[PDB]
This record gives sequence, C-alpha cells and structure tokens, in this order.
Amino acid sequence: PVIEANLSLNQNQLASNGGYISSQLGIRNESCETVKFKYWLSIKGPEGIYFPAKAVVGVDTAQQESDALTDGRMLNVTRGFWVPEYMADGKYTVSLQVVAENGKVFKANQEFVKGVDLNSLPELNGLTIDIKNQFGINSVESTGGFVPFTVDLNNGREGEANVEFWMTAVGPDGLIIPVNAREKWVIASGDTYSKVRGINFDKSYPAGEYTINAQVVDIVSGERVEQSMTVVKK
Amino acid sequence: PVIEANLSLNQNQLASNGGYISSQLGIRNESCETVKFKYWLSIKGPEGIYFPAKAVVGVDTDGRMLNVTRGFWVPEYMADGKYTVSLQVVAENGKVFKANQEFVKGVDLNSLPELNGLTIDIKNQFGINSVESTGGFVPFTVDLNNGREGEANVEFWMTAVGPDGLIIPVNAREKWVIASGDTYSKVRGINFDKSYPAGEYTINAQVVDIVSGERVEQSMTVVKK
Ligand SMILES: [Ca+2]
Ligand SMILES: [K+]
Repeated sequence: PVIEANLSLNQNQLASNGGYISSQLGIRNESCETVKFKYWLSIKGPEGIYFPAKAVVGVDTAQQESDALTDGRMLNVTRGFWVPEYMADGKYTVSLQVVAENGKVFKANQEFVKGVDLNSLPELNGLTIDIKNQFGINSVESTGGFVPFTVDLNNGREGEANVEFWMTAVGPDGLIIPVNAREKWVIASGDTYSKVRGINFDKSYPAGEYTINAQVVDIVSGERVEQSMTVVKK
Repeated sequence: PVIEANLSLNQNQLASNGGYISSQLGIRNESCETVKFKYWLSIKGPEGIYFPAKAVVGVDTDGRMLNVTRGFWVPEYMADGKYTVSLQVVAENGKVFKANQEFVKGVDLNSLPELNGLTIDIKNQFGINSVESTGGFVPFTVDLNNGREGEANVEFWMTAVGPDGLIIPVNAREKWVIASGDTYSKVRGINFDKSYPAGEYTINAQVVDIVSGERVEQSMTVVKK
C-alpha cells in the first residue's frame, strides 16, 4: 500500500532478429507519509539470461540511488532497451521493481516474446508443452501447503518424439528442490503425454518466492525448452 | 550445529559428450538432541539449467551420521561450462544446510572461462560471501583479456538475482571493442542497502561476443544476513 508500481511495454512481440522495447514506469505513493525507495528495471529471459534495462556508452560507475515521493504523489518515467538478435528466442519478463526504505518490495511485470508467437504454447518443433498451476494456487501458508501442476506434451509432429522431462522448485536460500525426477518418454505422433505432479512445501521450507521450473528436452535434437511458474511461501 | 553436510564427487571434469558422476553424501547430527530433516541432491548449470539427482526424503536421525552414494548422468546435449552439485538439507526447525561441489563439462577445470581466445576473469575480489542485515558493499574484479589475433567486440553486464524475485542491476550493459592483446579491466561493487531483503543473491555476470553471438556467464553467491 506504501507503493503501487505499474509497467507497460510499447510492444510485446519481436522477430528473431530482435528489436527495441520502450516502457512506461509508474510508481505511486498511496500512503499518508513520504516514502523513500530505490527502483530499477530488469529483464529475465530464456537460457538463464538476466540483464538490466540500462546500457551505458562507457564504464558503468553509477550507484543505485534513492528517490522519495510525497504522499499522493507519483513518478512517471520512461525506459528503453535493445534486445539483440543473439539473445535466445522465447519468453522474456520485464520487471519494474521497487524496494522501499522499510524493506517492502513491489513489482510490476510484463512479458514479451522473441521469434515465437505471443500466447502460443512453448514448443520443440511441433512438440507442444503445456504446463500449468492446476488450480491457480499462487501462495501457501508458512505452516505448509501442496501445489499440483498439470503437464501435457502434445506431439504434433509426423513422427515420434523422444523427450526427457524434469521439474525443480528454485527457492530462497539457494534451494533447488526436486519436484519431478528426470524421466524419458516416447510420444507417438498425434499423442499427448499427460500427468499431474505436485510439490509439498513443508512447514520447514523457507518463506519467499519459489520458481517451479519444468524443463523439456528433445533427446534427438538436443533442444531444450523451459516453463516457469511462481509460488510464494508466506 | 544441528547438521553437518558433506559432498564428494568421484570426478569433476567431463568431456563435451558428458558422462557419469558418482556423489558421496554425508550428513551428521552432532547436536545434543535428535534431529528430523529432509534432504535432496540437485544440480545447477549453464544457460538456466536446474535438474534433480535425488528426490526429497524425510529422515528422523544424536552422534549419528548418514552416508549415501548417489550417481547421475550428464548428457551430451547439456551446455558445456561449469556446474554446481548441491547436497541440500532442511532441518525441522527451518535451518538450511548445503554442501556444494563443482564439475565442468567440455572446458578445462583451472582455465578461465573464455570466448574463443577472449578470457573472462570475474571474481569476488576479497572472497566476501555474506554481508550484515544492516548493509555491506562487495567489490568484484573484471578482466576481459583479448588473447586473439584480431579485435573482440564484446558486451558485458551484471545483475544480482536475489530474494522476492529481485534482479538488481550491478553493472549496466557495456560494449567494448578490444584490440588484439588488450584487456578491459575494472572493479565494480554492489552496495547491499539495509533495505534489501535477507537471503541469497547470485551475482550474475555475462559476457557476449557480439560477432559470434556466443555468451559466457559467471555466477557468484553473496548472502545478506
Ligand atoms: Ca523493433
Ligand atoms: K531466507
């Protein structure tokens, strides 16, 4: 409630040769007192890519500086970034992030895609990957909870697909919790491999953000595609 | 404390075609009372690779020690580069214990990461692994040495991937055209403000050769208490 952040991108679909995205950042203080904070814009992408929105002509020497907003006041700022051709095709998340002086974190995220269609299933050349938080459960209590995920791999290819599949939960304190062991499946042409797999968040697991991360590999082509979903343990 | 975790790899260097790594897992309870915990074995690798090697198992152990060996295959298709194997234990009381070991695939252990003759030497300058909750500053040395016959056209940046989905800029994107035999050399630090959340930050550095399109990352951990 101290801060409300908002983000819009000028476009959300880029070709494989990349392009330029401009963004509008809004940070509003809806509180009764002045709020001091730091903020930045960062991008997460495929193949473990993380990069800041900011690019400099020479040596980056800046510090992460605070700003402050009087009660009822807002900041409206504009930022752009190039997405080079060399960066992996796939799904990217742009994240406006604000850390208030009191430690509260506020985020506003938007996605864009590069060389794949927007709102189209991640795929490995006709083998389509549909992994979903089954009941839309975005968080669990500190005392523990369980979250099931549906996994549907549709083989739209003319021939059979040989895939390897696994899942982990990448969490606070460097944790990488197994969710689904490595499995190898042979999927006939026109078949869909379906299963449901859940993770139990034991009471003892640390509070914070967990990325449920599914990886699918075509064992013949060696190509790999990921799907990530977030669950917060309160 | 309640748990000591130990990890040993039988081998730390695979060729590009990969192979088999056998792990020795040691977990000892050397506190006064008996201890309940869950443990597992997972691997982190280049290009956002994370994969399990051993499922979550709950154990109710003391001066007792648990000893298990567990193996895993690293297939050819996985990226060449540096991997970390992590034996992870969470005690009932919420304390987390990790024992990590690295292996490489398709690159030499004890050689610098490189992009075809351009070497990338990025280090936590003073080996500072953690900072106080009230804040601290950690400097990193960056040395990109062009040992090639011609120019290297490179792009460089850094972030701190931290708790609460944070991705804190550490070094904005820089572009350098480095002459044969020249170096790009700097020290870049990150100030962890008091306000930043407690937990693990991965200082993630990337270097790209713009011409080949090849990218190397270097990841380094700092914990804010
Ligand atoms: Ca464009
Ligand atoms: K934590």
